[PDB]
Amino acid sequence: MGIDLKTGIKKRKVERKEPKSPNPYIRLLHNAFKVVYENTGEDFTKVLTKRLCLSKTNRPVLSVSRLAHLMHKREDKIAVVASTVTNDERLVTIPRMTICALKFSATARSRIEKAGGRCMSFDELLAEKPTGDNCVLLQGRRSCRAVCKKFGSPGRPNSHVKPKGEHKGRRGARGRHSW
Amino acid sequence: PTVKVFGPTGTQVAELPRPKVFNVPLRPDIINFVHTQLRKCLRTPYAVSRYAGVQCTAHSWGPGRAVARLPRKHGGIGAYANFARGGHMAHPTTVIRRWCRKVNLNQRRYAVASALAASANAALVEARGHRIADVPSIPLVVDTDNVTKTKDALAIIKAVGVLRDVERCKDSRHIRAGRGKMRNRRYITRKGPLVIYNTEDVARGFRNLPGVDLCHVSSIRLLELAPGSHPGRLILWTKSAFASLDDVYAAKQNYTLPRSCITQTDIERILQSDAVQKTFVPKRDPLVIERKVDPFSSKEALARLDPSGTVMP
Amino acid sequence: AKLKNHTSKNQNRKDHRNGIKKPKKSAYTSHKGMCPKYLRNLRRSRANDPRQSLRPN
Amino acid sequence: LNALRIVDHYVTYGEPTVETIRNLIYKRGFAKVNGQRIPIVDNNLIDEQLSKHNILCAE
Amino acid sequence: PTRIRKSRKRRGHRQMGYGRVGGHRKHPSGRGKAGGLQHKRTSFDKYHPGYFGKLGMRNYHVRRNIEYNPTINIDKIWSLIPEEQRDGFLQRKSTTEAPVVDVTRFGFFKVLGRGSLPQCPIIIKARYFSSDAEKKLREVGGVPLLVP
Amino acid sequence: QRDIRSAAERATEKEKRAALVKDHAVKSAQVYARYYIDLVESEKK
RNA sequence: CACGCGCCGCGGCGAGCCCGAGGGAGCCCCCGCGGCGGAGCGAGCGCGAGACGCCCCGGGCCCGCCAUGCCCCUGCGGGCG
Ligand SMILES: [K+]
Ligand SMILES: [Mg+2]
Ligand SMILES: [Mg+2]
Ligand SMILES: [Mg+2]
Ligand SMILES: [Mg+2]
Ligand SMILES: [Mg+2]
Ligand SMILES: [Mg+2]
Ligand code: NA
Repeated sequence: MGIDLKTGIKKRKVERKEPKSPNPYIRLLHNAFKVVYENTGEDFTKVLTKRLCLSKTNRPVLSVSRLAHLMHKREDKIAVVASTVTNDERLVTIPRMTICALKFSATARSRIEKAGGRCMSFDELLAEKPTGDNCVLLQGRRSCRAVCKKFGSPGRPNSHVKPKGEHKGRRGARGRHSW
Repeated sequence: PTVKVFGPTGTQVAELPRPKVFNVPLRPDIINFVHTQLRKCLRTPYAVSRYAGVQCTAHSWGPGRAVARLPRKHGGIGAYANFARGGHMAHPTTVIRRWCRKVNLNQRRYAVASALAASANAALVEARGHRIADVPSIPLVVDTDNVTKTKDALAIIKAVGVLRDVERCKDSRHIRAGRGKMRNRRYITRKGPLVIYNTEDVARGFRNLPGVDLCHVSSIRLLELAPGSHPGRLILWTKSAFASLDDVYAAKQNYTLPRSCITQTDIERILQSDAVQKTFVPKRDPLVIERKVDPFSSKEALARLDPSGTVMP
Repeated sequence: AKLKNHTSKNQNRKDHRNGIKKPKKSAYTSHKGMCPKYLRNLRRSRANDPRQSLRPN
Repeated sequence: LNALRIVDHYVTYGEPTVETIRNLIYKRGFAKVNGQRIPIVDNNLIDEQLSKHNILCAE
Repeated sequence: PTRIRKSRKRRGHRQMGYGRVGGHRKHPSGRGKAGGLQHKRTSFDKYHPGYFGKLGMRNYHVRRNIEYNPTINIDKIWSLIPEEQRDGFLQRKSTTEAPVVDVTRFGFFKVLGRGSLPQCPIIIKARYFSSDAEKKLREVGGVPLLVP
Repeated sequence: QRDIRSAAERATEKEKRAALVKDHAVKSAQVYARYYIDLVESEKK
């Protein structure tokens, strides 16, 4: 009692600590990597566990073409993704690479199996390289959602976003002096 | 991965390989979700009458007569309001409520496959209510040919060592508690084994055994694989049903069975291996914490702080 | 029936509740109102510098 | 000093003696370690936390 | 399901989360979108520019299948060829047995020029092309054609 | 903080550190008693 | 409670996705179009995107609308800026 605790102190913050998903595979993986980090203190494992706790809206997908373009100076390393890897038909040919992901499309899996690559699961990554030796951690673009592009106030002079519905008039939509 | 086949008297006679549907991952959450949706799709609608409570003539008296302002009938009886005797509901129930639910085809297929895979686990079959101490193998496959007399069906049931589960149900019939016993749901019995056949006549023999249910192999029902939403149910397969199930899934056009994954037991094996152990590094010893005591109380406590013993007190 | 016209009694306390927010660190380097001839020259000098030009090849 | 003068009517202050300082530390001394309040009962704690500044005991 | 809803956790509290001074009344601001230029002017100006007024010419009956015009970019062209034929054609950069693609048979009218092409000759038939689409095609050895 | 050394090494080093601390404590106590007395006497002089 | 709109969490699949109506005599099984997404801008005739990047912010370039300079074929059309 009788103490001042609101003068140089801010309110607490809330962060995720558990995956939140019913899928038992993700719970198992999160717990295993948390144990590994507890017993080694490595940064790769810490970031991996944090990523495994993220929500689906914060885990964008990654294409094979983007993966190829990102492995230009490091073809011998292992690409690690905490999301699904999809196919890119726009790319006629793909090189040989090693990728570890949560999921693969059937087409992406088959394309990687051809060309001599290897598709890896997080279970095998834990079995072989628990601390991520010779591994690169990658993610997609978090601002690519269509919902993200409509945040803000369309009618203000300094915003650069569009209104949400369909608008047919002219008042305030044809320059700074349309009002 | 082989499966033993038994004859009508309980002796092995043949052998079959394990169909790939039995390698699907076990997902209780998906089975629960699909069970809930499908079971809500079977209800019949109900609602009150649209004319209930509004067939009388009632109007409010105003203020100035020393009575509350609700509507009244000619003699002065209150009417219409939901807090008046005889009035209408505040929000009467209607039949335009959404009674059904939608489930994608892929998730329905996933749920049925996962329940089938659970049915071949033995541990799950025991965790669910089933007396399978005397059962030879799981899956249980029997070559029964055609059975049209209940006596022969009972003979087979005793031969394959599954009679205790039929007697479990035969002795459990009783009258249900509460309302419902007057709504055509008077009696309740426990759940027994499930028979899956194909191009064979076993229905007439098996129909009248309490607790037993029948299914054709080309149209398996999920509400029967997971009664009460609990997945592990004991199944008796005929030989033809097993052989055909081998490829009933190949007739689902452009469908791929979901990929197998690791389980809990397979994880600590990985975590206890040397390859993962080589990376472990011990953490320093923790801080030492003791209760605060007055050093001047005793000379030992004082010596803990000033070894020289030069402090007068 | 008259009510109050104006008060600023509680306003300074509300302002300080979450601190006084500073501007963004990109508002200091905007080109919002700079002289166009200066901006055009800066663009061309960068593009012709081999060590800092983003033109391909 | 100027800040102390501004808060004057909430505090009282002065110059302490060696005996006062020793009594305060011996009888009411606690350490801030990682945000916890740890009692001081022996010289090992002081040495472990303040050795880098040539401070090795209560004296 | 009603067991898990927020309203069931307000039993015993008298006003159910609507306040004492204000309360829950019927339509304290009006019905629908009324007031857009009057007491809701700030809301409409902040979030809905171009809501009031007219703009452009009017067509009394739009012909929906005349305005239909699907397009394909030059970087999606090779995905129309199946994989086996794909590797076969890519291996031999033949000039006499070049693949011929008719995008109208796949449901497209015009060809646009986003992306790039594999270095191999090809013949593409469409009803229209963009300026750059033709330029990129001819730099890889292909030729564009117009199909009925 | 992660330590690489074994338990016995930690125990022995801990004992050595404790002995060093005890000796330093005795020396410093004597020195500072002398210092306080001298301060008072010098001010009087 | 029904329908519509916004945002958040979870499941399945993923450049695709989808128990529409309906048909197979199987409430739960099999087959089953639109649509939405995939390219924008422009009153409109219409024209139409690659150059960089773990992620985020910002610069730099590219497309459409408006205005201009130079060159040229099939020309109030094309190209380059
Ligand atoms: K009545
Ligand atoms: Mg009634
Ligand atoms: Mg009762
Ligand atoms: Mg007022
Ligand atoms: Mg009350
Ligand atoms: Mg109000
Ligand atoms: Mg009220
Ligand atoms: Na960017």
